[PDB]
Amino acid sequence: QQIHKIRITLTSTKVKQLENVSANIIRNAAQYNIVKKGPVRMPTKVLKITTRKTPNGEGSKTWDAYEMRIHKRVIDLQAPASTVKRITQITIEPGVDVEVTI
Amino acid sequence: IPKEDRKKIHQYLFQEGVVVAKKDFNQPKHDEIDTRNLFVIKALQSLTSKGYVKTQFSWQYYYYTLTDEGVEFLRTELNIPEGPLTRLKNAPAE
Amino acid sequence: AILSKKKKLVADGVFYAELNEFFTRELAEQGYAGVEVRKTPSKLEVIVKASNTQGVLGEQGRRIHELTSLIVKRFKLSPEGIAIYAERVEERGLSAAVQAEALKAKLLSGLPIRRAAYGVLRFAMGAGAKGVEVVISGKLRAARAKSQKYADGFMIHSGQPTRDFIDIAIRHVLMRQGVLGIKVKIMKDPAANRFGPRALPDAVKIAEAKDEDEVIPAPTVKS
Amino acid sequence: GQSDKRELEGEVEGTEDAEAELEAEAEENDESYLAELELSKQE
Amino acid sequence: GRVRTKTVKRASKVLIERFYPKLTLDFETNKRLTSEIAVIQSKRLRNKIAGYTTHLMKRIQKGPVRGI
RNA sequence: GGCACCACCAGGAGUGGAGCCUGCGGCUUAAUUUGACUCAACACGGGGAAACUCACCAGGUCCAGACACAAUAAGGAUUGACAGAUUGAGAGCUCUUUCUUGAUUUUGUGGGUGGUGGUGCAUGGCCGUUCUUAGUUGGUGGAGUGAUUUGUCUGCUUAAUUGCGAUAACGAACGAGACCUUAACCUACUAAAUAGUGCUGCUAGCAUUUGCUGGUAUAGUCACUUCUUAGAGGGACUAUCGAUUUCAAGUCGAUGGAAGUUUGAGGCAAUAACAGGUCUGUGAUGCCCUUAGACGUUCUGGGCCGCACGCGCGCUACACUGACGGAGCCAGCGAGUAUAAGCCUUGGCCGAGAGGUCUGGGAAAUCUUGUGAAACUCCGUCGUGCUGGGGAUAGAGCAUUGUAAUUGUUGCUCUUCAACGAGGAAUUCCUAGUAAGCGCAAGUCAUCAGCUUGCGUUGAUUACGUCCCUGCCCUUUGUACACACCG
Ligand SMILES: [Mg+2]
Ligand SMILES: [Mg+2]
Ligand SMILES: [Mg+2]
Ligand SMILES: [Mg+2]
Ligand SMILES: [Mg+2]
Ligand SMILES: [Mg+2]
Ligand SMILES: [Mg+2]
Ligand SMILES: [Mg+2]
Ligand SMILES: [Mg+2]
Ligand SMILES: [Mg+2]
Ligand SMILES: [Mg+2]
Ligand SMILES: [Mg+2]
Ligand SMILES: [Mg+2]
Ligand SMILES: [Mg+2]
Ligand SMILES: [Mg+2]
Ligand SMILES: [Mg+2]
Ligand SMILES: [Mg+2]
Ligand SMILES: [Mg+2]
Ligand SMILES: [Mg+2]
Ligand SMILES: [Mg+2]
Ligand SMILES: [Mg+2]
Ligand SMILES: [Mg+2]
Ligand SMILES: [Mg+2]
Ligand SMILES: [Mg+2]
Ligand SMILES: [Mg+2]
Ligand SMILES: [Mg+2]
Ligand SMILES: [Mg+2]
Ligand SMILES: [Mg+2]
Ligand SMILES: [Mg+2]
Ligand SMILES: [Mg+2]
Ligand SMILES: [Mg+2]
Ligand SMILES: [Mg+2]
Ligand SMILES: [Mg+2]
Ligand SMILES: [Mg+2]
Ligand SMILES: [Mg+2]
Ligand SMILES: [Mg+2]
Ligand SMILES: [Mg+2]
Ligand SMILES: [Mg+2]
Ligand SMILES: [Mg+2]
Ligand SMILES: [Mg+2]
Ligand SMILES: [Mg+2]
Ligand SMILES: [Mg+2]
Ligand SMILES: [Mg+2]
Ligand SMILES: [Mg+2]
Ligand SMILES: [Mg+2]
Ligand SMILES: [Mg+2]
Repeated sequence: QQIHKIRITLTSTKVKQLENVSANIIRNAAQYNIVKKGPVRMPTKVLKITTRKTPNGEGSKTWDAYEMRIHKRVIDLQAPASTVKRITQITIEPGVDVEVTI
Repeated sequence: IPKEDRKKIHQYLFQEGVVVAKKDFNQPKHDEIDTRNLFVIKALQSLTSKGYVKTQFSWQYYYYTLTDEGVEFLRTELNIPEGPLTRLKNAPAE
Repeated sequence: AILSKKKKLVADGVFYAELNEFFTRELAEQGYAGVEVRKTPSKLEVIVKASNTQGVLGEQGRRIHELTSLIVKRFKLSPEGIAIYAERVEERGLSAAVQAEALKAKLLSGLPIRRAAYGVLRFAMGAGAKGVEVVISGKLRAARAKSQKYADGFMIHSGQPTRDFIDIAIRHVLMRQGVLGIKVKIMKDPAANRFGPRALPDAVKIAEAKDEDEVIPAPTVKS
Repeated sequence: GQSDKRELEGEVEGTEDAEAELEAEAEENDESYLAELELSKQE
Repeated sequence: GRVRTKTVKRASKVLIERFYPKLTLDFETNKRLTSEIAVIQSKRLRNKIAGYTTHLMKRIQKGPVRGI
């Protein structure tokens, strides 16, 4: 249990914090001589819901089209498990959730 | 309500003096008072009916909180020592 | 348990939507503005913004302690896994939620509408809002219902900037004869925005002429 | 306020309400035994 | 149609009255100049302003223009 | 005067004619719950109802009537109940029957509470419409005693009150435009074993020339980012050149360009207003009604589908530019689960099919999935025939879902094979990847899509104009209207 090929999966609704956390981890993976792969832009998923505007059933048939964009990024690191987890606390952001899988 | 099942409803609304109950009358177990869920709603409907708990309803859920006047009521009726948890003066944070 | 990415981000949103309305119903009298859910390792930080942080944190913080317990028992959370903080809103005049809740507490006291409406028009502008418009609709002693708009200053209506520089709050007011609906639209000044754009899209700021110097024929200044 | 009055005394009365509250509110900011044990002591 | 609006027509002619010596008859040069002269919120408006400024500059060399 | 394919011209596809699907009226009904009636009611209430949904009908239970009292009450106020009768029912619902529990509770008073009960003509919110048309507003100045007016306009131009220009106006604000999302370009950056490729290991088939097609490859511990994904940017601004024009706003042609119709498409969208629609979305609501033989809620069964009829949104077709039968074989938008109450399901094996069964993958750029879709194309049979067009109606049989399929949920097999031979008066939608075909996914969803919301495949004819019809806007005008012609 030392240096491992470690995956960090980043998902969020907003891209600004996602790229800040993504860039901040890459920055910290640069000055620390740790070989890295990423970030990998996964195809963004558009969660779309189309309802009727009318609470009743009167009027012109008009529809809303709501959206919820989900952006997912995965970064591969070659470092011991203690190092990667403390990097996560360095780049903790309320919007972006992090899952780490070996 | 049987007196014994009524009792468990009273030592949950005291010691954690707040109670949450989902609005389904036929639920076998409210997952926190080992009695019928309907009993919890109607037992606490009397307590809020007699000014011992505030009741709030939001998204098909009951939020029961114990009044300061209600601590005294369970002080005597339960025959408990004169010594719940949300009143333990844990103090907030700044 | 195992929940998909699509179904997990939606669940966080649904949890926020239900939690936000819970505070609006419970802390209506304290000018509740909004809630911020700051997830963190080993803790669930929740920041509530209210006009009065004494009603939430009263009698040795009994209510906030007894209010966080209602959330652990409803969302099956560990008792240590959540922490709630009450924070005062810095600029109460710029929050339409506070202004709408404040107006309702005045309308329910029998205060006249004109006196109540102008109390939020001047309070919003006094805080520095670029514009504000208040619409109150319902029935007042008269059988027929009516609506009245009270504008002031500058207001934008169309396009994206209304989503950036305008916040809105609608509440229903329970009167003895029916329901009163109030809408408080407040446009904040874009120069003070700290996260989004700091000006309107069509605002063009031309610099000043730096010219009108005197030119000398052809020397060389050495160094 | 369907009169020339009570809106006169709605603005001057309304505006002095805010002026009293902006200063008051701008001052408000500038100066800013257990139980389960008793159920187990039956030994 | 391609009728420019007033937010681009009046803002472009203020530039000529203020920075005529630095302007030119080339859109590409004008486009870069107006990014350091004016604070334009959107890229699309920046090219639109410089594209009409170029038209006015191209028109000034043929005679006097109204509004400048 | 002006604008507009919810107007017309030139046209395209049609609808109205047939069968069927579905909605509305009517009739019928035990009930066939109900809202909506020009645009802006009638595949609309996300309303594709077997139960539930459900509000309707015929019946049967429960209080889940809190709380202050008063009465009753331990010598028991009351709750549950085997067996038989009763009941549709193994509802102690009720009746014979004596057992059990024990002040929770039974009766009256007030007071509640719950209602898909009434009132959308008492209301909030939301939505539709006038209208996405281009309109609306104040400061100073001018006119008027005033309410008011000019600014906000003859003309040209624009999609546009948007601009040029004329100008007792000048300079502005909302709306428009800007803005935001999406689609099209980047061999220029940033990377990608959940994307792809060339090489390279290893490996197959065919001619042997070293070539051509593959498989394999999560250690070849390779190389690269063109194709794929998405973040930071760049790129179009009518750019340059010709014409016309008040030489102005602009417009039309070329050239370059990925893009020159606002680059294509949308989202948002002003000042007021309507008795527009919803209290059948709300633990949103005022009032009225009801509240224990309920109008609450629940259980059983039926109905919302009911059929001499009129109307609307649609789907199949009337054939040969076609039907079948083989063969070729290409998308995009998307969705997907756990001790559940069961998701997407490949692969193998059965079965003519429908479908069944055993394993495995996938909480997903990884697997379903390249969703190998349909039109389409090739080769054949058919040969103008109510024919191999069309597939209603119906008989017999086989499976799936579901407690439950009868009034056939749906699917499959054989058989029956009806009107319809291009549709009167009328009338709808539409200008470029558009119309039209053609399918696929998502929503409803245990099952059922002839429906919507999107997506992609093939892909045109004809204007790029006008006010002739129709609708709306503006100006002038009349007015005995201002609750504003529903006067
Ligand atoms: Mg604007
Ligand atoms: Mg706009
Ligand atoms: Mg028509
Ligand atoms: Mg025609
Ligand atoms: Mg025709
Ligand atoms: Mg047809
Ligand atoms: Mg039913
Ligand atoms: Mg029923
Ligand atoms: Mg019925
Ligand atoms: Mg009912
Ligand atoms: Mg109405
Ligand atoms: Mg209304
Ligand atoms: Mg004036
Ligand atoms: Mg004046
Ligand atoms: Mg005067
Ligand atoms: Mg005027
Ligand atoms: Mg204008
Ligand atoms: Mg504007
Ligand atoms: Mg690999
Ligand atoms: Mg190879
Ligand atoms: Mg556009
Ligand atoms: Mg009406
Ligand atoms: Mg009502
Ligand atoms: Mg209702
Ligand atoms: Mg409603
Ligand atoms: Mg009601
Ligand atoms: Mg209701
Ligand atoms: Mg309904
Ligand atoms: Mg009943
Ligand atoms: Mg029906
Ligand atoms: Mg029938
Ligand atoms: Mg029937
Ligand atoms: Mg339709
Ligand atoms: Mg229709
Ligand atoms: Mg064939
Ligand atoms: Mg064929
Ligand atoms: Mg796939
Ligand atoms: Mg035949
Ligand atoms: Mg046939
Ligand atoms: Mg048949
Ligand atoms: Mg017509
Ligand atoms: Mg059905
Ligand atoms: Mg479906
Ligand atoms: Mg439908
Ligand atoms: Mg006309
Ligand atoms: Mg007149």
